[PDB]
Amino acid sequence: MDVMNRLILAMDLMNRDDALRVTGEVREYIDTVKIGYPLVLSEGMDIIAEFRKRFGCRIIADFKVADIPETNEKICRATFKAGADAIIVHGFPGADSVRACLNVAEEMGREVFLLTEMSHPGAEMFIQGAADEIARMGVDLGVKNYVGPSTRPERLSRLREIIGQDSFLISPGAGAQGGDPGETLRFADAAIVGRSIYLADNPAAAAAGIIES
Amino acid sequence: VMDVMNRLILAMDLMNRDDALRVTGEVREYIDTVKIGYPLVLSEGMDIIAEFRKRFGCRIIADFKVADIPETNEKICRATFKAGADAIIVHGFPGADSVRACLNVAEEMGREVFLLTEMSHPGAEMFIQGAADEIARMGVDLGVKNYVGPSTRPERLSRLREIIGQDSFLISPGAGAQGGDPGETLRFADAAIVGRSIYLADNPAAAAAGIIES
Ligand SMILES: O=c1cc(O)n([C@@H]2O[C@H](COP(=O)(O)O)[C@@H](O)[C@H]2O)c(=O)[nH]1
Ligand SMILES: O=c1cc(O)n([C@@H]2O[C@H](COP(=O)(O)O)[C@@H](O)[C@H]2O)c(=O)[nH]1
Repeated sequence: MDVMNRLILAMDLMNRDDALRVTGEVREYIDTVKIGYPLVLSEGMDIIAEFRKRFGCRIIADFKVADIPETNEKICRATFKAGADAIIVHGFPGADSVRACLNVAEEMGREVFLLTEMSHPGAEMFIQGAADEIARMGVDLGVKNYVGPSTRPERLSRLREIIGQDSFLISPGAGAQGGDPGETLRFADAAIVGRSIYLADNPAAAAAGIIES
Repeated sequence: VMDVMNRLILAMDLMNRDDALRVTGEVREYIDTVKIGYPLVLSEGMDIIAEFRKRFGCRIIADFKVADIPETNEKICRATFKAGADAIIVHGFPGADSVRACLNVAEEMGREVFLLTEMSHPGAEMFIQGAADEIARMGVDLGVKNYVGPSTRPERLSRLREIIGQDSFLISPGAGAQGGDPGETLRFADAAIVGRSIYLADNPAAAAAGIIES
């Protein structure tokens, strides 16, 4: 995959007008946008095709898919039908749940990103202890795209070693959650940034500043 | 605690409105509580929740397996309750702060959180099962009153019940298609969730009727 400026916008605004306007403003700086459930559940899945058509951007659907295989398949199918280029899936529910997603991505010519460890404090309770094994499970299944935490650079480093130099790694937690984009890009191929941009008085200037740093 | 007709909850995972509405209507004499997940909601829109409530007067549990950071979890729950969901299902594996974020919105809006503690599919054994008892205890310690556990593992279901106590409400999927037995499940769970065994049946009402008979 090819990503402008190693910066991915997390568009978690919950009304269409704001989300489109803000994404528009930073569109000279980004060609890849992560859209999650806050926006999709508020405005409908049709919002994905709207972003793609208005901006010509790649869309990663951050749905943290975490169900049984059968339901995971349905979720991925509906999501790819709506135009998503990729979908983010949790690894914690195990290999069968991940493979169900890989199957649909294969069928429809799209991509799965495997989420291995999360960035928030609660992640240390159960996810962190499982993270290396989750990443290894992904590698062994031919997963090529991964998500790991900006907030824990040493953890981000280990993930990189596990997945190797040929895998693609994106990383949220930069900005609002305390992660540094520069430090994050020592290990990750792109940094995901949400509030620091979309809550900014001038999102273009916020994006501009991140890129300069 | 809430009240559920026939200890049977319909998992409505059909992905078009027409079919989902028709099938639900036909088993409606047997059920006042319907679980709606992302297969239907992403295909037909969140407005489908209020549609079920108005057409059938049923309770709706939004099975969204919420599994994000606290800030995002809060937004997901807000959007979901705004759309009329009576309850939302949340994963416990992302930890306590992510669960509490959901509990906060549920408190605010006067709705309910169900905590998913162990899952029913084979892959659940890789990571979730090892953590399931602690996830359940985490829920209890936070005042969670509503839980989801697996029909496919009665002995695991039995352990969950011990942890959460006799006053907690426990619902359980994996009955039917995944191999769980509704009868055995209700030794420990207050209600059994059933999807395909009903909605994929030639005669949905007959299928539901048969399950209730057993
Ligand atoms: O480990 C995780 C995985 C996520 O996808 N996310 C997500 O990435 C985004 C981060 O946004 P923000 O920059 O405002 O902190 C959100 O949309 C969020 O749900 C997270 O913050 N940490
Ligand atoms: O541990 C889990 C948790 C779930 O909510 N579910 C869900 O409950 C349902 C089961 O449907 P079915 O009876 O067709 O197997 C689905 O909607 C599914 O996503 C599961 O089967 N096992």
